[PDB]
Amino acid sequence: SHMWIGVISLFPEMFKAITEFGVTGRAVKHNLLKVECWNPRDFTFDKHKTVDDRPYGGGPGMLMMVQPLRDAIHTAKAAAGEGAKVIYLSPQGRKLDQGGVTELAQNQKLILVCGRYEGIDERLIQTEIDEEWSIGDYVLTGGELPAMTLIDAVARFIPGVLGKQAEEDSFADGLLDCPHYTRPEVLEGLTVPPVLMSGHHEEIRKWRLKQSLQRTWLRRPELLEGLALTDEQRKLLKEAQAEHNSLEHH
Amino acid sequence: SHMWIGVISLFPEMFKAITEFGVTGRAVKHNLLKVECWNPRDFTFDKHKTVDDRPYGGGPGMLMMVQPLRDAIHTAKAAAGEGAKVIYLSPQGRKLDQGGVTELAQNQKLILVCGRYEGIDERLIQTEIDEEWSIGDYVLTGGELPAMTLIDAVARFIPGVLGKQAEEDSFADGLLDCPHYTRPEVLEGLTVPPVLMSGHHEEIRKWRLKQSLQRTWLRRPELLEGLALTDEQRKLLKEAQAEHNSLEHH
Ligand SMILES: Nc1ncnc2c1ncn2[C@@H]1O[C@H](CSCC[C@H](N)C(=O)O)[C@@H](O)[C@H]1O
Ligand SMILES: Nc1ncnc2c1ncn2[C@@H]1O[C@H](CSCC[C@H](N)C(=O)O)[C@@H](O)[C@H]1O
Repeated sequence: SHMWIGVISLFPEMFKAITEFGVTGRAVKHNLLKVECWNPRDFTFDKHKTVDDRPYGGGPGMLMMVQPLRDAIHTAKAAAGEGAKVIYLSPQGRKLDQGGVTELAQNQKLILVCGRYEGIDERLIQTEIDEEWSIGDYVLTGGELPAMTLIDAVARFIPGVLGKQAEEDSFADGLLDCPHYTRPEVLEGLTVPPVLMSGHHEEIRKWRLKQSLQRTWLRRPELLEGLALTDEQRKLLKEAQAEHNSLEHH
Repeated sequence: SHMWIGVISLFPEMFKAITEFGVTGRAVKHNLLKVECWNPRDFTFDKHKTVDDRPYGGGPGMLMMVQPLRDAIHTAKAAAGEGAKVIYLSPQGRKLDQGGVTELAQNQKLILVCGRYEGIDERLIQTEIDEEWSIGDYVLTGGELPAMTLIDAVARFIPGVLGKQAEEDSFADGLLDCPHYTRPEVLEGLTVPPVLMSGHHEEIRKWRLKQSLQRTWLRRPELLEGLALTDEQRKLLKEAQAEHNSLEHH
């Protein structure tokens, strides 16, 4: 085992999406990744298990009820033992990116608090949360999907998780990935770049790095401006741009 | 019914995460949102239902097998009838944001192609995809979570989906949301801003807009620079900054 993740959520079963399918399901099944959930609903005392409450100053929407949510978080922290980083999923937190992913991957223990409705009391955040994280500048119905997004992302780093089907993928080296092809040789009248059929290992390597650089330049120029390229990368980028400026475009 | 979403995925059951829980589950259960899936595996012809293949030029990783994936996509398009926008979930696509969400919400029909492994043949993308979308600058194990992220986001716009527990949330007006409080009056020694207890509707309104502006200014200044504030917003932003510059900080 390498990573334990505690989760606070009103919809615990949603997490089977990552715990029972694909490489993440595999990682969980083989104890490389542990995911335990605590539902605030189970900590309610009223006959109707109320997990929401009215915000002071009213307004539209409801907030998660404090007591049930706080008790679930404390219970989760009790099981986590010491060293767990408590994270609140929020569109107002640090926007996630590969760098943030690798940073989060360093933790051995995590606790992810998933909100619902309008969110949670701001005092809870100040007193129970270590960091706030967002998966992007958009709003979802709850923290569950974002929490799973975070888990899936950091799971790719746990040793033994990925197989023969990672270090070449987008943002890995700060660059987008190159295009890839497979059978058939001709698809809808389109062929595979001859070099990928030539079997020239070194040439194929350069073609891929060149494409990785060109695509980053064309789609995410700001990324290039941020990276410090090696001599070879600066040479392949020059060639990729030169090749592009040599052809007609749409 | 208002939106039909066709999905191509090797793990169809993952989608129960959104189709059977919360407001999205509710929206599906009540036919406001329709989600149909097609698994490429069901289109395989070999004894072992192979859905992956070796990339030309080799390298690490596998690609989704073309024929099974292409047949699933065509079948999905056949059911979609005409007018469906075909989307490929990819970390190299247009980065998602609220604006993009509202744009995507205009479509009545969507088809979301979820990749696995290293991805899919670049020719398939050129011949079957209308647009590529990313949920953020990080890499996940598959397109399923990103696809669900997209669905959940656009579902918030379908009429009848959200209830009394949306227009006040972050990015709605381009600004982050304000803090919110609920019972108890005192939490861990922390009290609720008196104004939220005063019951002064107009004052509470300004407090919320001011906080929304201050938080955006402090956390996402670039967003402010992009927005065109109204007179009242420019006045409340001035006050929020002035109030902040009047206190000690950590
Ligand atoms: N972009 C995203 N990243 C992480 N969590 C998100 C998210 N979008 C929504 N959430 C989660 O889903 C919940 C319901 S959305 C309510 C959001 C809140 N009023 C705001 O504007 O800050 C939030 O409490 C949060 O836990
Ligand atoms: N940020 C994200 N947004 C949308 N889809 C993503 C994603 N991260 C991963 N994927 C999805 O999961 C799949 C496995 S990840 C393989 C990614 C590919 N080599 C690249 O670098 O472009 C991708 O095919 C895609 O469908």
